[PDB]
Amino acid sequence: ESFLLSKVSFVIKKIRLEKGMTQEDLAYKSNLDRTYISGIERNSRNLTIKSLELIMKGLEVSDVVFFEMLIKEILKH
Amino acid sequence: ESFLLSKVSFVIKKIRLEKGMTQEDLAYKSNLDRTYISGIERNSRNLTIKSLELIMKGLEVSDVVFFEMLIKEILK
Amino acid sequence: ESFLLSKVSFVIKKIRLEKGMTQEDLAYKSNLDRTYISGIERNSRNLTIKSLELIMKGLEVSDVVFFEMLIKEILKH
Amino acid sequence: ESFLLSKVSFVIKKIRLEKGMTQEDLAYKSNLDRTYISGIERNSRNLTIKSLELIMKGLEVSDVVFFEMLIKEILK
DNA sequence: ATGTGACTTATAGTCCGTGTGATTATAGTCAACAT
DNA sequence: ATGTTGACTATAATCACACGGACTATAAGTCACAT
Repeated sequence: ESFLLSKVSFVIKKIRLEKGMTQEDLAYKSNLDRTYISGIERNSRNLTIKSLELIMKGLEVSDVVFFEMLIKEILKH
Repeated sequence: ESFLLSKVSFVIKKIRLEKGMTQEDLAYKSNLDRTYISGIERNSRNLTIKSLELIMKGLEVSDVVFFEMLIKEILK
Repeated sequence: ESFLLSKVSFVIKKIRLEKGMTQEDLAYKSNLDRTYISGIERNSRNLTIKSLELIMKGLEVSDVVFFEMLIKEILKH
Repeated sequence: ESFLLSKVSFVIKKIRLEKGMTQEDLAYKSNLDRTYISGIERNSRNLTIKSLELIMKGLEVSDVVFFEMLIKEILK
């Protein structure tokens, strides 16, 4: 569907695994539904900047380093 | 409101201006509503990635250039 | 399958709803997985007395009270 | 160990005796292993409902009578 | 008769994830009128 | 030109649940040898 979305959803998962988190921890720490974290990674889903922020806080990661990894993923072949 | 959401909006407005675009024209170029655009720039909207993407295409700016800028703006 | 199991299964759910609990709450307080609580109610799984005991403690109900409702459900038409 | 588990077992042993059965015979009647039964009666086993059901069949006691008894036993 | 121990094998119970209908909050989109 | 106020309607986001596969702990079932 959307170019950027699958990149965002890819990076959320990448970080989540890097930090040895599971989906449902992240769902807690991000103060969003269990199934939403799944749905974001699983398919992609069209999240909101506010929701993205919540997830970033949950990944225990800064806006900045998130976007830095986002850029790197976009740039790949 | 949100810090990120504010910086996003600021960035959208910044790029629109360094390109000498009007809102009217930013909305024409991305096929969204001008009041919608207005709203974002006065930070009254919490856009989705999809929408953000349409706005980048309307600004004629790559995702990467946008985020490069968004990062810099984020750091005061 | 087993006669007693689906009865035990039924009564666990009945109580759980009577107390306005959700599976999530229950598996919570029973310190079992929410998958297992679902599994039990769903497909009448074959639990252990120890696990049943945990569920009773989770339902905030006593041995006695449970077995009294168990007897009732068995007796029904 | 568990409180319930001990009284299940106690009950199983109680009924086997009130009937005059040996373990050997409770095992035969319920098509289970004798050492299996001995284990339960010394309370070294944590039955599943299914197993309990087989032991009730062997004792020839309905679920209801078993639980009526277990309750009474439970209340000291 | 019953009670051990110790040793496989079935399965109970765990852990992480997928996929889904139904409801609620809210973004997406477009009016009217402002300046 | 841009701002703001309501609106309607799509959909983001929530909530309670089912379902699967893979792995770990342990109950199920059977030996040998006590007594």
